[PDB]
Amino acid sequence: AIRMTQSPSSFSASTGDRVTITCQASESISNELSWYQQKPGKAPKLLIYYASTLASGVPSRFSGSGSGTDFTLTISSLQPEDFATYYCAQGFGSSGVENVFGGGTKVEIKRTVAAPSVFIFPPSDEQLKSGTASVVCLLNNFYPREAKVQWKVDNALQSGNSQESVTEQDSKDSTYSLSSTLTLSKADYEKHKVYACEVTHQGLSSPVTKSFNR
Amino acid sequence: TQPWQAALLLRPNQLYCGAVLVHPQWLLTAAHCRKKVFRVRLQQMFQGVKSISNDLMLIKLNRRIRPTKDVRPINVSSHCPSAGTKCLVSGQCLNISVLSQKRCEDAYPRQIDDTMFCAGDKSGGPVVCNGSLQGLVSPNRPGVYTNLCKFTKWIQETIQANS
Amino acid sequence: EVQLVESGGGLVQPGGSLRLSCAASGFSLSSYGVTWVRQAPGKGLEWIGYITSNYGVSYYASWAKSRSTISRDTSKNTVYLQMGSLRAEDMAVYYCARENPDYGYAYDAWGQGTTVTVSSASTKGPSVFPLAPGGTAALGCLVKDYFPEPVTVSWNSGALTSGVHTFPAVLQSSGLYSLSSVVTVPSSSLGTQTYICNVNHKPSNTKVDKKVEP
Repeated sequence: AIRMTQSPSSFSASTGDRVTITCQASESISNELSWYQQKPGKAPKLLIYYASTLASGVPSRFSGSGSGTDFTLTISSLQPEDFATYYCAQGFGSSGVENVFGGGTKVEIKRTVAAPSVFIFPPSDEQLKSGTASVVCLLNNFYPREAKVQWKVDNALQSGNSQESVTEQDSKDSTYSLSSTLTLSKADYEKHKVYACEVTHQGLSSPVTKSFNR
Repeated sequence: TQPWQAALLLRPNQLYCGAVLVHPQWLLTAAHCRKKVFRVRLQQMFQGVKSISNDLMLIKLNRRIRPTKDVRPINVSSHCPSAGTKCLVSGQCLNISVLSQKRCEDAYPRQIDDTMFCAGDKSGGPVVCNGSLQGLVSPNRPGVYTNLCKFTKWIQETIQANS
Repeated sequence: EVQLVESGGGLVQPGGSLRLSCAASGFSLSSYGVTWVRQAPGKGLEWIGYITSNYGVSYYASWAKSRSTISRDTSKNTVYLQMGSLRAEDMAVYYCARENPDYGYAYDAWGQGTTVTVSSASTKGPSVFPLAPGGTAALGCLVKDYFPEPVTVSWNSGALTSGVHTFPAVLQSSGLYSLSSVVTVPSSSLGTQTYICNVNHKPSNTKVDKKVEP
């Protein structure tokens, strides 16, 4: 009945900082411990095995330590492409085990403030022939996460009609990007003419609006 | 050494199974040594008076032996052995090292579980690690041994009910 | 090359059965055991079990023993996972991975993952609409009305990689999903380089290629 636990669940540090994350076995497992990195949307990849030996191709800033019940994974200097979730796994025994993996530690990267490159995209003709209009505001390559986008058509506030969606920190500049989609009936799209998205990032002097009209 | 080692004999020098003196009137051995007729060689020559589970067997001796230097019991450890620990298997003594249980899982045709441990390098006999009994003897494959730490109570119980 | 190719993940209705294949190339199942691990959206790695290399003995997670079976066809060098009585809690990405005994059975080669959706709904393919364009120009594709997930978006058939952001899908009120995929390019290519978005919806075996141009 070996149980594995990781700590913390979430680890935020800044670029270049030293990162240390832990893993614990409910019973001794000697050095039969492995660490896996899982980048967003990808299979896990083996980083460390026998508690401390680096796998081929793993950057030397990674290292691992411990023997028995308490284990450590360490990133000597946090790089952007280290954004991932990290799992440990025991390979000591398989019987009476609920899970060989620990719960994982998500590493998040703190960077300098970056400014949202805002764009507006008007609906497609193909979509309008179907009877539904979709205007989309793109906020590219900014940081930190929160920032608000609000929609005003004919400078009237719209509500209960907007979907919003944000990526995860980019693997090389550690930024976010975001989509705001105003979806309307093509009737209401043609009735009105002014089309405006309200941005509110803590990187801008004051709200930038990108916008169009037919 | 090996003052705890004992031999189970069939009529009359048919040597067949080993056993380990765990208390001054008690032997431990493997289950497949369940003969309903045996004698004991510990030296002194005794008879079984009680035999017991499907993993190990306790044997109560007719006489309680006075702990000597040529005959003395060995304590059954409650600490399970950890991989890397070095032990000795006797019954002619060979040195062995506890391994991960997955080495035995990967190599054996049946399921391995907690009630065994995996060990190897270069029946009824003892596996002694830190000076205490930690296992019993169940090609170039690692050996599986009975993990006595998981049984420390079944023996205590079984002794109280036959004492 | 060591490679694990998975197959068999699709839309299964509740109470149905899943059968998954992990075809190993570049190594022999008599030398490497293979594990099955699953992952629900946004959650951790959940070990299901594994099958040893020599005699093909199966070990299971305690929660999985009553409903799961892991098996091996040594002639096809293929490992299988079978599961019955499927419920919502079984919706997941399912990976197989090879256990390397020299690394103390660490998981050193992973499959691509096959997605299992437990639903009673019907498969609907994606409708793709263009998001048509100082200094740098942004293009995109709105992918709507598809079920289930995932869709894979690429640009110019895997050529255009740098600068792409594909956003997380969002479940609409329809019970169908929507998302968008955007890219930034030099504005000097907008009237020269042809930009095509390629949407692959494997659950409906559908591929849509929409040219985006100004």
